[PDB]
Order: sequence, then structure tokens, then C-alpha cells
Amino acid sequence: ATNRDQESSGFAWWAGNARLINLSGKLLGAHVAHAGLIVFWAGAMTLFELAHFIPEKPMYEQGLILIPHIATLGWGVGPGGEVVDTFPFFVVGVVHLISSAVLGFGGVYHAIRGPETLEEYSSFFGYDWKDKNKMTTILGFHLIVLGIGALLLVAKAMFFGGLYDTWAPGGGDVRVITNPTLDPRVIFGYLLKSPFGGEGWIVSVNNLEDVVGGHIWIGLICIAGGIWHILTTPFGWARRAFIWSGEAYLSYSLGALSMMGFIATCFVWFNNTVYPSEFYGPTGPEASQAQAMTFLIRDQKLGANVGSAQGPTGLGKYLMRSPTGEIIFGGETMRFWDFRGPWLEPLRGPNGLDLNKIKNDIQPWQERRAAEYMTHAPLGSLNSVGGVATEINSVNFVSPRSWLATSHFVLAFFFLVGHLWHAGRARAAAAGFEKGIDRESEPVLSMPSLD
Amino acid sequence: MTILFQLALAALVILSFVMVIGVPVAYASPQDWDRSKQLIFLGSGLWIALVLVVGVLNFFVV
Amino acid sequence: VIAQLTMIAMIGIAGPMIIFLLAVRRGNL
Amino acid sequence: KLPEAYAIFDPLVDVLPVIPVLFLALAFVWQAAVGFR
Amino acid sequence: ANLWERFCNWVTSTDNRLYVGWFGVIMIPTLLAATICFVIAFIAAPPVDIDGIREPVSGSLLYGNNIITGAVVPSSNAIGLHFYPIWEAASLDEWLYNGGPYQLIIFHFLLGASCYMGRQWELSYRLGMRPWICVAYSAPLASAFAVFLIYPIGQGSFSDGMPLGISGTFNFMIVFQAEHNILMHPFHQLGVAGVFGGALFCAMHGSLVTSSLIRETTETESANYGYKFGQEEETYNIVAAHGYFGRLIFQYASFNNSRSLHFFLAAWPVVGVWFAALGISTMAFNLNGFNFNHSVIDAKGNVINTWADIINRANLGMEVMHERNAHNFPLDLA
Amino acid sequence: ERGWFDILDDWLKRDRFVFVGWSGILLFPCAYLALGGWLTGTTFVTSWYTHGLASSYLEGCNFLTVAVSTPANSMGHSLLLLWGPEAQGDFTRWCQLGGLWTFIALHGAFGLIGFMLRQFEIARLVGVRPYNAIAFSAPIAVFVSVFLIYPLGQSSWFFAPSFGVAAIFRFLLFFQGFHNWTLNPFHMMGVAGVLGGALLCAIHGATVENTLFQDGEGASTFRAFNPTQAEETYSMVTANRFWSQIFGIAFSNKRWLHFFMLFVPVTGLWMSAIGVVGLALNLRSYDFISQEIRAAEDPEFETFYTKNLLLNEGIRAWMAPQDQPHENFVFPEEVLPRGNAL
Amino acid sequence: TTGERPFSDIITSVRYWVIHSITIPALFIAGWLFVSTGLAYDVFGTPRPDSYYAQEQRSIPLVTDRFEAKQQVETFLEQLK
Amino acid sequence: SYPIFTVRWVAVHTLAVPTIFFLGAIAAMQFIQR
Amino acid sequence: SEGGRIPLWIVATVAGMGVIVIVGLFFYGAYAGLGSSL
Ligand code: CLA
Ligand code: CLA
Ligand code: CLA
Ligand code: CLA
Ligand code: CLA
Ligand code: CLA
Ligand SMILES: CC1=C(/C=C/C(C)=C/C=C/C(C)=C/C=C/C=C(C)/C=C/C=C(C)/C=C/C2=C(C)CCCC2(C)C)C(C)(C)CCC1
Ligand SMILES: CC1=C(/C=C/C(C)=C/C=C/C(C)=C/C=C/C=C(C)/C=C/C=C(C)/C=C/C2=C(C)CCCC2(C)C)C(C)(C)CCC1
Ligand code: OEX
Ligand SMILES: [Ca+2]
Ligand SMILES: [Cl-]
Ligand SMILES: [Cl-]
Ligand SMILES: [Fe+2]
Ligand SMILES: [Mg+2]
Repeated sequence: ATNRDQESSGFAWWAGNARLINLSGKLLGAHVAHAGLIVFWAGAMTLFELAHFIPEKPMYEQGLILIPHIATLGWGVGPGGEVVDTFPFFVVGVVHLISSAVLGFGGVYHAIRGPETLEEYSSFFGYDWKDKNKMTTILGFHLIVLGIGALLLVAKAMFFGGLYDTWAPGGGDVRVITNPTLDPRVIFGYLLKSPFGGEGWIVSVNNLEDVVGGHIWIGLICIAGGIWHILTTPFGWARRAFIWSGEAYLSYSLGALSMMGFIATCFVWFNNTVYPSEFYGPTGPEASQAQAMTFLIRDQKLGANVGSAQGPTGLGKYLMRSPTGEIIFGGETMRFWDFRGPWLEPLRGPNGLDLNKIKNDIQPWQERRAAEYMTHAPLGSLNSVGGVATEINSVNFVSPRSWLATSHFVLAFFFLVGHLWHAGRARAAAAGFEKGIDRESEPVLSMPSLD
Repeated sequence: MTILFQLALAALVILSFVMVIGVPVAYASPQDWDRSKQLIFLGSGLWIALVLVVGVLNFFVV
Repeated sequence: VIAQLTMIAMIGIAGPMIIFLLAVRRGNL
Repeated sequence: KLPEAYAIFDPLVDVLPVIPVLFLALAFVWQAAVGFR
Repeated sequence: ANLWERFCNWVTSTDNRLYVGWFGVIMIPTLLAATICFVIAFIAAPPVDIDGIREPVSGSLLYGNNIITGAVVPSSNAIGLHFYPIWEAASLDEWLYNGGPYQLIIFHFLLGASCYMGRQWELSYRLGMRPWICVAYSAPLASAFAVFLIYPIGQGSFSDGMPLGISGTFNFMIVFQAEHNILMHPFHQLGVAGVFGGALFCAMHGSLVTSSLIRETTETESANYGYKFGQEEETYNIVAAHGYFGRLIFQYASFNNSRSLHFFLAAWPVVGVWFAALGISTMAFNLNGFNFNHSVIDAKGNVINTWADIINRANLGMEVMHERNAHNFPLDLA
Repeated sequence: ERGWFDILDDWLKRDRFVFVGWSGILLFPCAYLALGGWLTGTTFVTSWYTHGLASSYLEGCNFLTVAVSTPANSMGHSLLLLWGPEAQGDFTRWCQLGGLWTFIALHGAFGLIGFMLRQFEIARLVGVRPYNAIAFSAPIAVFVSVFLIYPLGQSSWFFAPSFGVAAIFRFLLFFQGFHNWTLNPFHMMGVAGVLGGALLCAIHGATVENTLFQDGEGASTFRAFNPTQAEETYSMVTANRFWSQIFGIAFSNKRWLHFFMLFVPVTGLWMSAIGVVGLALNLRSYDFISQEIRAAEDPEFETFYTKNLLLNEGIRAWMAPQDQPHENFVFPEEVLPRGNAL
Repeated sequence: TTGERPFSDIITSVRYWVIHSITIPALFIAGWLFVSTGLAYDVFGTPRPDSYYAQEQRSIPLVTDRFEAKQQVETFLEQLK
Repeated sequence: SYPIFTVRWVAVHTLAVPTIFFLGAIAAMQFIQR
Repeated sequence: SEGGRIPLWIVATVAGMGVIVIVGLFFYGAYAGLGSSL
């Protein structure tokens, strides 16, 4: 039992995994088994969702988060996101669940039976954290792998059925992407967009051509970068900038993951393109706007002239101007005027919401959709009672957008905390005082008084 | 075919349970590692075969 | 009902059973 | 729902997602067995 | 040494009365800007149309406020999450009417405090200390982010960020309770366990250490003179403190390890406050407190009220009254 | 001089697993009955006859909504003794009238007395100064002001806090709507003491933990401490320099530091208690008169203070009929205060 | 230590469990029966689901007099026919 | 060697005995239907 | 009889599982019968 107590390893049981830092075989084991756990959850959770799935209720009324991910890719769904075949969901679930067995088998093997260290066994699979070239090489393999992944998304979109497109002419539907956006001004133009209202950085991506082209760029970039890191070793400036240790690299990755988590939170909250409202429910903005729409429709049917209706504050009861003059829905939803969705856009002209189109061209499907979305707003309790906080029990509903956003904020935050922890520790340990101050060499004691 | 399916699938579940308990016990057991190792090869191979059998039979029962 | 509970019973016992078997066999815990 | 052929496994399918959590608790059973050394 | 090198040596110098550092290089201008703008606005800013309904709310002292009622008022609902720096306004008079000072102050502040945390790391490293004081500070910092940035993001407007004032703080709390039932949320409850617990353990530790101070002084002088800065020996008898506390409860409920004890003192309020922050940050996306409205029902089906329903009635009062002119449609959806 | 008193004294102070003491004679029965009353009430006992509420597991409440509720308003400040004139020795009727509320409040009070006497007794036996008991004076001031004096100032025990999670939440909201309690400078000092206390707890723990001397070889540093050691386990000098440079000021005297850790949360709780004594009499910090004069004359003048009052008015009108059933309030819909639409 | 047998000794001994494998389930069953027989309701005076209101009544049985409170509760109870 | 019935024994049981009883009662409650 | 025969880790595991089961029952009870809102 090499290194499996505090006295020999220096780490207590509650930090026991830190005993693995220089044990590449067992560490490989931990990693592979963990990957196994992830894939296991994907499979099992998918089969659970499918078992509980009623094809004629919206997905979002049923607590689904993975089936929406599958349906977004174009599998199992048809016009307007209606389920036409549940078999691909079944396939996805079963295949992940079976793969998890292979992964776990490997993980357990390397973890308790295989070589505890790999260096003596193989120069190729062996590594020293402090070997910069080897680090950049493994990094490179993994970048090529990620690039390939992005390219698989591309291949699905272009050659194997396409993607679900909430924006398809005539109504949302599955669509093959034939002309992906390759122009770098567009692609990287997203990257330089402000993250504030009406701009929204990369979260603002609103068409699949841009999504797909973006993935072509990321695929090539990752493969190229992978090759670069396989062929090179870090330059002097990098060498002097970073800490080179396992715990350091881990901390860097924790920072990256935290950042990505906050990003995904905002994506699932605001974006209704790669997270179609057909599957995930309406966004908060969307449902608010939809309320406005619903009452405009009702009151106008009653005979109200909604363009000239002055509300109690002096602002339009139904319609008002944005700070730059565009015609928008009034009331509190004035905040959500940057919202865009296929059910609303046919009412939009060059200056914003168009009064003539409003008076003359609103179709029954728009009324239906606005009602649906208004009454599936992402508000609800921890015990999944749908609606505002004061609503009575009756409707069993918490929006998938809320589950995903909240979960990923919690995770992203704790991951920032973890970054601080491991970065600070990595610094202290590399400098040699992570276990405390040397009584015979206390740095402050050799410093001049502050006063 | 349906009965063959049902039996193959039950077989796969049972065998999986057997492997889930036995593989980590064998890996960490001091004595009798040779017979265990052989048995782990046998079990893994049979497991794969059963996955493929259920996979194929799926399309003749659903 | 009893089915789900039965499943979680065998599945749930699986883990502790492994530790127990190795503890009895003086294995490499 | 799962395809009819698989329906008999519904209670099993209901239980599976929680299995990962069981791995975390198993770390603690294991550690207790070696006295949290 | 060249000029850049000397500059670097000064910035990172351990001999400055107040440590500067690279984080400090960002912290110092940002915190000054927020501070100066906050002071001027608090005293002299005209009323601000917080809810975008042309209904300006007065926050400053010169415009009819005292210390308790005064605030720097959040930016206009018409603005939402749009970035509204001074140069986006046609004039300062406009900037002021729409609540520009609020955005200037909270953005400079959040950046500056993020840098304050970084700086705690940085100095810990220059001094040969262990690095995690900054992690402790992450708990109040995350909380500020929650109420100044995350909640606005989730709700779609900085008009719903916490006001920079005392009564404005209370307003934010009451509305939050109406809209999320925060009291019935387990993360807020963990928050309360964290701060009540923190106050409890603070008092406890204070009192035990004070109780076990070793006699080094006479009755006519403060016992504090019995400790001298930088002496090598501990100033109280921990074995005696533990002898007391272990007998107050039972032996194995008391800490005999000072390191373990101080770790606990750090962890309990820090974790609890982490959850407080996460309560606000998840209710930001409208995953709210437990709802048991009409959970208890008799044999016929009559509703039998519980304390949860009384809470519900209070929440309804808050809900129907808040921003009395801003809603035109029956559901408040953000 | 070895009589029965001294023999009993001997027995009471045996160094056993759970110390007893003379104080134990008061403390143990009273604490046991208070906890037992709460567990008994929240598990089995209703509030149908006192409040018109379900309040127990038996009725379908959960841990957050169970409570032992106060007696009906018509009971006034009756001690509501089981053998008293109200229940007349009838246990079932006593539970239905809210006798468990006063049982728990009173036994709990005597129990807290017992606990503080315990802190004194043990301090005296072990030979330490009695600052722990002294610091415990703050929980006592809080319990006494909130659970006894406050309702004694009001109409009846009905308006005391009921013993339960959600019930307490209701107490908070009631105090906001009716008393404007957040506006009270005594409450505010309480807040400062509680949060300042939590701040001190966290910052002190973290500071000690991050200025530790390396007193061992292990990367887990807890083992490198010995209770009997004479030496400080962390550097006050390094701690001092760090904080002086970070925040501008720092502690330099450990005795003062620890005393301050007592002083801050204890003083905060004491101030909150004083404000609650005022609320017992409705002697509130409800308004600023200057604000109200200006606002009444000028329909464009608006502050966060006036906004909060509109919220309070909402709370009172919408919560009163069900929260105060003895008043038999019937508020027609048309009189209910409401903004637009909601 | 203070003289009493260490807990870890006790709860890992065969005798402890010979006693407590009986005493622990017995108490649990007793508590169950306390509810299942309906005794709890009668002891504490807690309304069963069919006893909060009479069939057509919708007004709470609130106690309104301190000294005749017992009789009022008895009257409320009688009013459930 | 060690006594059995001590002050500690008493304290432990005054808490543990009602706790197990209460938990059985609350368990039965989970099957009550209006 | 003598302390030791039943290993402490097994006692902790079984006790813990018991705790999990009872709390589980209580959470099930939140959705069925009294207090379920139905
Ligand atoms: C994702 C969770 C995870 C993973 C993958 C690991 C992995 C590892 N841990 Mg860590 N650990 C974890 C969480 C995890 N840990 C947690 C939560 C704690 C706190 C309780 C710890 C505390 C801890 C300590 C104190 C130590 C480790 C050690 C280890 C390593 C050696 C294990 C060993 O020797 O056990 C021996 C155990 C057995 C022989 C019992 C059975 C183990 C197998 C794996 C169970 C498999 C069951 C599975 C269902 C079988 C399916 C097979 C099927 C696919 C065919 C291994 C790489 C040790 C180490 O670093 O040594 C170098 C070590 O000292 N861990
Ligand atoms: C990304 C994570 C994630 C998200 C967003 C969801 C979302 C959902 N799940 Mg899924 N699920 C997950 C992971 C997730 N799950 C995991 C890990 C498992 C294995 C246990 C499952 C197994 C599962 C089942 C069996 C079911 C769901 C169901 C659901 C739906 C209802 C959820 C609910 O009521 O929660 C209730 C809320 C809680 C239980 C609160 C959890 C609070 C945690 C413990 C706080 C943790 C904080 C932090 C991580 C700790 C840090 C500590 C600090 C000191 C560092 C909802 C769509 C249900 C459904 O509707 O299916 C159709 C359902 O039946 N899920
Ligand atoms: C990233 C995960 C990973 C890594 C780096 C390793 C690395 C290693 N394994 Mg381990 N192992 C793993 C996962 C991994 N394994 C898994 C998942 C299983 C279960 C199948 C095993 C089961 C296993 C056993 C039983 C043994 C090893 C052995 C070895 C060593 C010999 C490798 C060799 O010579 O192959 C030579 C290269 C090949 C044979 C070509 C492989 C072709 C691959 C599989 C095609 C697929 C590639 C594609 C990118 C995979 C994508 C997967 C993704 C979708 C999840 C080497 C240290 C041996 C050892 O440790 O001896 C001391 C050994 O006996 N492995
Ligand atoms: C720049 C990287 C990037 C970005 C912005 C996206 C974005 C997206 N992906 Mg894609 N994808 C990527 C890479 C990326 N992906 C890679 C590497 C793979 C292979 C794993 C995929 C495979 C994939 C599939 C199969 C699918 C998507 C989908 C999506 C969309 C929904 C999912 C989401 O919310 O992710 C949010 C994205 C992030 C949180 C990542 C942001 C990364 C930041 C900007 C950079 C971090 C860089 C790092 C820290 C710095 C390196 C260090 C260096 C400086 C030294 C969304 C537009 C779904 C879709 O399109 O539906 C139709 C979908 O089905 N992606
Ligand atoms: C996970 C992916 C990953 C990781 C961990 C690394 C890691 C590394 N890369 Mg590699 N690289 C990658 C992918 C990755 N790379 C890819 C995909 C490509 C193809 C584009 C490259 C091409 C590449 C080149 C050409 C070089 C590196 C180099 C390096 C090394 C130093 C990098 C550095 O100092 O960053 C820290 C970043 C800086 C110091 C930049 C300055 C700081 C600015 C202000 C950061 C602002 C970013 C902003 C916050 C991002 C927010 C979004 C924004 C886009 C709006 C480091 C080992 C260097 C090296 O040493 O090569 C041997 C180097 O010369 N990489
Ligand atoms: C030992 C600690 C202790 C203390 C301080 C208390 C205190 C209290 N109990 Mg509690 N109680 C206790 C232990 C204690 N109890 C125990 C062990 C039990 C279980 C049997 C109870 C069961 C219990 C119930 C069921 C009730 C109380 C109640 C009370 C309250 C009213 C008591 C009263 O009026 O006594 C009056 C008696 C004395 C003060 C005795 C004084 C002794 C004198 C000085 C000696 C002289 C006596 C004289 C010679 C005798 C002549 C009698 C003759 C004329 C007939 C009071 C707060 C009541 C309550 O809480 O109502 C809400 C209530 O209903 N207690
Ligand atoms: C290392 C270690 C660890 C960890 C471990 C792990 C993490 C493992 C994993 C493992 C795994 C990861 C496993 C997995 C498995 C899986 C499986 C075994 C599966 C199976 C499947 C099946 C059998 C299927 C079936 C079916 C079908 C096919 C159809 C439908 C229906 C059903 C579902 C029935 C711990 C912590 C303890 C600690 C110590 C060390
Ligand atoms: C998929 C699938 C499968 C799989 C399975 C698996 C993979 C399993 C696993 C399992 C496991 C993996 C289990 C585990 C368990 C564990 C447990 C059950 C634990 C518990 C714990 C506890 C209870 C704890 C306690 C304690 C201690 C020990 C110390 C400290 C204190 C405390 C109390 C915390 C099968 C075959 C079915 C087939 C079908 C399909
Ligand atoms: O802004 Mn401030 O407060 Ca959040 O809900 Mn909607 O909006 Mn307004 O109402 Mn309720
Ligand atoms: Ca019935
Ligand atoms: Cl308001
Ligand atoms: Cl509105
Ligand atoms: Fe201290
Ligand atoms: Mg129930």
C-alpha cells in the first residue's frame, strides 16, 4: 500500500487524492473512472427521461434536460419540435450507458491493479509534471481531440440530417446547413461584442450558419494548436510567467471551467437559438414580452387602439419607445426589448414593432404561442411549484432554463473558489512555504518596520 | 425471438452485477489471481457478446 | 414500487459488499 | 416511455441515475474500513 | 536597474506602508473613482427614474434625504442591462436623471474589490504566508456580486440591483421576499446559520481565550498589558480553556487543537455566506424558496392554513404594493 | 464539617462524562422539558383552536412549517398552568389552548438561567475567569426581551413568536409591516454586531490558519500542534504586518483581539434587545416626521423610505385578517391597497 | 477520560446489539401504533382530516373566552355532530 | 471493569428512547391520507 | 460481550443507511397523503 496514509504521504485522508499527485498510473485510473461516472450519468439519465417521457406534452413540462440537447441536434423531432420518433433518444442513452462500463473497467484497472507509476513502464505514457515539453504534448493530443469533436458537430449539421432550427422559414424545423459562415469578421466579430444589453457577446448568436461556421473555425484552431504544442516547447516568457506543477495546471483549468460555467449560465438564460424554446421553454425576457403581446391581442380584439393607449404613467400602456426610439412593448417588459423570437419577428419592421402589422397581421398561432410562453415563464419554487412566489399549489413546473442556469452558476462559483485555492497553494508550495513559516527564518523579521 | 431477447437481456444484467462485484474484489485479492484473471477475461468477452446479442435482437422484438 | 426498492437494495448493497469481501480476505484496501 | 420490450426494466431504469452518488458514499465506507489513515 | 524594473520593485515592495502590487495598480484608481462618485452623488445627485416610468426617486442629502433614507439610486428600467457610461448620455443632466452614477459606482467597485481579493493573495505571497485569507474574503465579495450584478443579469435590469443606501437596502430585501420567498429558501437559511453561527462562535472564542488569560498584571492595570507584541509564548492557557469548555458540554465536543479550532472559525461563517450568496444568485434565475401554499387540505378539500400560508399573505401585501405604477399586466414576470 | 450538604456537593461535582453540578438540578429538567415540549408539540399538537392553523407532523406539516404556536389572544398573558383555571388539569384541553407554548417559554427561561449558572459553576471549579457566562448574558437579554417582555407589552402571548421555522419567519415579516423594525437604530446596531461578529470569526480563523509556523513535516498542518506547547502556533508579527499593509490598521495585542471578539456580538445582541423592549409598547422607529410633512404636501417627492412604507401598508392589510383572527377582520376587496394590475 | 466505558467499545459489542436489536425496533413499532391506532389524535386533541369543520361550516373554531375556553372547545367538538 | 448504569447512561436514554418512538410515529404518518 | 466483534465501519454504514431510508420516507411523504397539496 504505497503512500496510503498521512504519515508517509503528508496528506490526511480528507485530502487523500493529493496522494496521487506523483502516481501517474493510479491517477490515470482516477481520471478514467471519473470519465466513466460522467458517461454513466449521461446514459442513465437519458434512459430515465425517456421512460418518464410523454411525447405530446412539451419537453419543458416534464423536467427534461438531456432529451432537449439531443433534439436540438435534429434527432427525433420534426416541424415545430414535435417528437416524431423516440428511438434516437433510446440509442443515445443506451450507447452512453454501455460505454460507461468500458471506461469504468479501465479506471478501476489502472486505479487498483495496474502499474502505480507509468514512467518505468513507458516513456510514452509516463510524465513528470515539471517536464514542460511532455505537458505541451499531452495538451496537444487533447486539443486535436476537442477539434475533432467540434468537427463532429459540423458533420451532423452539414451531412447527416442537419440541426433543429427554431428560425426555419415557415416555422421551426430540422434543417441541413449548406452555407456555414466562414467570414472571420462575423465569427470573431461576435468575440469583440460587448456583453451588455442589446449586444450580449457570443450569447447573441442567433442563426445556425454562424454556429456551424464558428465550429469549423474552432475545429481547425484546436487541431492547429494541438499540432503546434506537439511540435514546440514553451518559450522563455511563458516559462517565466507560470508555475509548472500538477497543482498549478489543475488551478489554471479550474479558472477556465469556472469562466465556461458562468458563460453557459448566461447562454441557457438568454439564448433561444442553440437552446430552442420549443424544448427548453421560453426565456424570461421571452415570457415577459409574451405577456405584453397577449394583452395587446386581447384588448385590441375588444376594440382598443393600442398605439394611442396612454398608460397611467404617461408612457404607452401597450407600446412605447426604447431609449433609441424603436417601438417596443410597454410596462415592465420595457427592460426586455432586445428579445428576439420567431413568433414575434413577423410583427417587426425597420423602426421596431409595427402598428399596421399589429392591427392587421397577427395570426392565431402567434396568439397561441404568446399564451403558452407567458404561462410557462421560468418562475417557480424549489419544490417545483410553478409560477410566482405567491401562487398556490396546482402546477408542477420549474423551467429547464432555471434548472440549468442555477446549477451552472453554483458550479462555476465553486470552481472559481477552487481556482483561488489551488492557485494560491501552488504558488506557496512552489516557493516552499505552503506548510507554514520557518521559525528560524521568518521573512517579516528581516524587514524594516513600517513605522 | 422475443424469449431469446428476454433471456439474453436478463443474462446481461445478471452478468453485469456479477462483474461489478467480482472485478474489484479479484483485482485487490491476494490469493488465486490466475483463476480470477482467466475468469475476468471470460466474463468480459461474454459481456461484450451479450451486448451485441441484445443489440441485434432489439430490432426483432420492438 | 417494491420493484424499485428491490433494485436499490441490491445495487445499494453492492458497494459495501465489495469492501466487506476484501476485509474478510485481508485484501488490498 | 422505453420500447415495450424493455418495459419490465422500468423500476431498474428509475434507480440508475442516482448510482454516481453511491460512488461518493462508497469512498467513505472504504475509508472507514481502513481507519481514515 | 532600468526604470521599468525599479518601478516593478516599488510596486511589489514589501516596505510600502500600504502594499500596492499589481492588483493594487487596478484597485487604487477604481476604488477612488467609485468612492468619489459615491460621495458626491450621495450628497448632491438629483432624483433618478429608477423604474423607467418617469417617476424620479430622490436619493441625495441636499434633495430631502437623511443618512438613513439616502441612497445612490439604481439606473433606469428603460436602460435594462445596457451599458450606460457618461459618454452614452447627451448631457450630464440626462446621465443623472437616468441613474448613471449607479452603474459607474458599482462597476468600478466590483472591479476594485475583486482586485482587493487578488491583493490579499499577492501580499500573502510576498510575505511568505499561506495564501487562503483571500478565499475567506471571497465570501463577502461573492455576496456583493450577487446583489449588484448577478441578480440584475437574471432579472434583465440594473434597476433591480441593490440600491446604494440603507432604506434602499431594506426595499431590496422586502421586494426580494415578495418575489422569491427567500426566507423559505434553504440557501438563505444556511446563510443565517452562517452569520448567527459566526457571531456565536466569535463570542465563544473571545470569551474562552479571555477566560484563560495567564496572570501577568496587577488589578490596577489592564490585563492587556500582560501580552507584548511578538512574544513567543501563547498568552492564554488553551489546556485550561478546553478543560472548561469540554466540561460545559462534553469532552469530545470541545477543540483541543488550536489549528483545528481556528480552521472551524474560518470555515463556518465562510461556507454559510457562500450559500447566502448562492441563494441570491440562483433566485436571480427564479428558482425560489419552498412553496407550501395550501399544502394541507382536509377530507372534504378545505384548505387548512399553516404558517407558510400566513407568510404567503404577507408576501402578497408586499407584491401588490411594490412599484405601484409600473405594472400594466396581471403577472410580474421579472 | 462533613455533613450531607458536603457529601451531596461531592457527588454533584464528580468529573464524569456529563458534568452535573448544583446548577444541573435547575438546568437539566428545564432544558429537557423545553426541548421535549417542542418536539412533542411539533410532532402531535394542533393550532386549530388558537390560530386556525395546522402545525404538526400529524396534520401534514413538514419540518419548516411545524410549530408550537402561541395561545389564543383571548388568553391574555395567562401563565396557562396545566392545573390552572383555563385547562383545569385536563391535558388534552391544555394542549388545545396552547399550554405547551407557555410550558416551553417558561421552562426554557429557567433552563437558560440554569445554563448560565452552569458556566459560572464550571468556571469556578476549573479556575478560569467567568467571561463565557458574562458573554451568555446576550442570549438571555434576547430571549427575555423577545419571548417575554415583548408580548407582555402587547395584548397577549398570541403576539409572541411561535416556536417554529416558518412561524419565526412570520414574526420577522410582522415586525417589518407593523413596526418598521429595519428602520430602528437598535436593530441596526444588532445587525452590525452580528455581521461584525461573523466577520471577526472568519477573518481571525483565516488569519491564524494563514500565518502558521511550520511546526511539522506534513502538508496537512493540523498535526503540527500540541495542546501543551508554550509557543504561539502562528506569527502575530507577520499577521500584523500583513493586515497593516492590506487594510491600514491591524491588531497587535492578542488579549485585546480576543476581548473584542467577545465585545462585538455581545454588545450587538444587547442593543437589539433594547429596541424590542420599545416595540413591546409600539414605541417604534416607524417614521421621520420631516419626510411625512414634505411628502404629504408634495406629490412628486419620493424616497426609499416612503416606498418601504407603502410595502408595510400592503403587508398589514393583506396579512391581518388571517394573522389576527380574533379581530374578525372583514376587508372588502375594494378597500385592499394595490398598485396597478397586481 | 472519566471512567465510563467508551462508546466505541459498547456499540461494537455483540451484547449491545442482542439487547438493542429488540429494544430499538420495539420502540419504533410502539410509536407507529401510537399513530396507526389513532391514539395520538385523542391524546393531544388533534383534528383528524374529517374533524376540522362540520359539513357546511367554514368558520374556524376560535377560542374567545379565557375562563370558559374548555367548554367552548367541548361545544366546537359537539358541533361536528 | 466498567459500570453499566451511570449518569451518562441515563442522559443517553432520556434522549434516545423518545427519539426512536417519535421516528416510528412520524413514519406511520407518511401513510395517512385525507 | 467484549467490545470489538462488530467492526465500527460496518456499524457506521448500517446506521447511516438507516438514516438515509427514514429521511427518504419523509421526503416521499411530502408528495403523498397529508401535506401533499392533493
Ligand atoms: C471520483 C471519485 C474518486 C476516484 C475515482 C478516486 C480514486 C482514488 N483514490 Mg480517492 N477519494 C475520494 C474520491 C475518489 N478517489 C473521496 C470522495 C475521498 C474522501 C473520502 C477520497 C479519499 C482517498 C484517500 C485517503 C486515498 C484515496 C486514494 C485513491 C486512489 C487509490 C484507491 C485505493 O487504493 O483503494 C483501495 C480500495 C479497494 C481495494 C476497494 C475497492 C475499490 C474499487 C475501485 C471499487 C470499484 C467498484 C466498482 C463499482 C467496480 C465496477 C467494475 C466494473 C466496471 C467491471 C484512486 C486513484 C488513495 C491513494 O491516493 O493511494 C495512492 C488514498 O490513500 N482516496
Ligand atoms: C447539471 C446538474 C443537474 C440539473 C440542472 C438537473 C435538473 C433536473 N433534474 Mg437531475 N440529476 C442530476 C443533475 C442535474 N439535474 C444528478 C447529479 C443526478 C443523480 C442524483 C440526477 C438524477 C435525477 C433524478 C432521479 C431526477 C432528476 C430530475 C431533474 C429535474 C427536477 C430537479 C429537482 O427537482 O431538483 C431538486 C433539488 C435538489 C435535490 C437540490 C440539490 C441541492 C444540492 C445538494 C446543493 C449542492 C451545492 C454544491 C454542489 C455543494 C458544494 C459544497 C461546498 C462546501 C463546496 C431537473 C430538470 C427529476 C426529473 O424531473 O426527471 C424527469 C428526477 O426525478 N435528476
Ligand atoms: C485516456 C485513457 C487511457 C490511457 C492514456 C491508457 C494508457 C494505457 N493503458 Mg489503459 N485502459 C483504458 C484507458 C486508458 N489507458 C480504458 C478505457 C480501458 C478499458 C478498455 C483500459 C484497460 C487497459 C488494460 C487491461 C491495460 C491497459 C494498459 C495501458 C498502458 C498500455 C497502452 C498501450 O500500450 O496501448 C497501445 C495502443 C493501442 C493498443 C491502440 C489503442 C486503440 C484505441 C483503443 C482506439 C480508440 C482511440 C480513440 C481516440 C478512443 C476515443 C475514446 C473516447 C470516445 C472515450 C497505457 C499506460 C496496459 C497496462 O497498463 O500494462 C501494464 C494494460 O494491460 N489499459
Ligand atoms: C470557443 C469554443 C466554443 C464555443 C463558444 C462553443 C459554443 C457552443 N457550442 Mg460548441 N463545441 C466546442 C467549442 C465551443 N462551443 C468544442 C471544443 C466541442 C467538442 C467538444 C464542441 C462540440 C459541440 C456540440 C456537439 C454542440 C455544441 C453546441 C454549442 C452551442 C451550445 C452549447 C453552449 O452553450 O456552450 C457554451 C460554450 C462555452 C461555455 C465555451 C466558451 C469558451 C471560452 C470562450 C474560451 C475559453 C478558452 C480557454 C480558457 C483559454 C485557453 C488558454 C490559452 C489562452 C492559453 C454554443 C453556441 C451545441 C449546439 O451547437 O447546438 C446546435 C451542440 O450540440 N458544441
Ligand atoms: C486549452 C487550450 C490551450 C492551453 C491551456 C494552451 C497553453 C499555452 N499556449 Mg497555446 N494554443 C492553443 C491552445 C492552448 N494553449 C490553440 C488552440 C492555439 C492555436 C491558436 C494555440 C497557439 C499558441 C501559440 C502561437 C503560443 C501558444 C503558447 C501557449 C503557452 C503560453 C500561453 C499563455 O501565456 O497564455 C496567457 C495569455 C496571454 C499571456 C495573453 C496576454 C493576456 C491577455 C490580455 C489576455 C486577455 C484574454 C481575454 C481575457 C479573453 C476573454 C475573451 C476575449 C477573446 C474577448 C501555454 C503553454 C505560447 C508558447 O509558449 O508557445 C511555445 C505561444 O507562443 N499557444
Ligand atoms: C426542577 C426544575 C423545574 C422548575 C424550576 C420547573 C418550573 C415550572 N414548571 Mg415544571 N416540571 C419539572 C421540573 C421543573 N419545573 C419536572 C421534573 C416535571 C415532570 C413531573 C415538570 C412538569 C411540569 C408540568 C406538567 C407543568 C410544569 C409547570 C412549571 C411552571 C409552574 C411551576 C409551579 O407553579 O410550581 C409551584 C410549586 C412550587 C413552586 C414548589 C415550591 C416548593 C415550596 C417552597 C415548598 C413548600 C411546599 C408546601 C410545604 C406544600 C404545601 C402543599 C399543600 C397546601 C397542598 C414552572 C415554570 C407548569 C407550566 O409550565 O405551565 C405552563 C405545568 O403545567 N412542570
Ligand atoms: C477508483 C476508486 C473509486 C471509484 C471508482 C469508480 C468511480 C468506478 C466506476 C465504475 C463505473 C463507471 C462502472 C460502470 C458500470 C456500468 C455498467 C455495468 C453498465 C451496464 C449496462 C447494462 C447492463 C445495460 C442494460 C440495458 C440495456 C442494454 C437496454 C436497456 C435496459 C438496460 C439498462 C437494462 C472509489 C471512489 C470507490 C474510491 C476507491 C478508488
Ligand atoms: C448500470 C447497471 C448496473 C450497474 C450497477 C453499479 C455500477 C452499481 C454500483 C454500486 C455502488 C458503487 C454502490 C455503493 C454504495 C455505497 C453506500 C451504500 C455507502 C453508504 C455510506 C454510508 C452510509 C456512510 C456512512 C458513514 C461512514 C461509513 C463513516 C462516516 C460517517 C458516515 C455515517 C457518513 C447493474 C449491475 C445494476 C446492471 C444494470 C445496469
Ligand atoms: O422592477 Mn424592481 O421589482 Ca423585479 O418584479 Mn417586476 O420588476 Mn419591478 O416588479 Mn416586481
Ligand atoms: Ca378520504
Ligand atoms: Cl417598491
Ligand atoms: Cl407590466
Ligand atoms: Fe484566537
Ligand atoms: Mg404526507
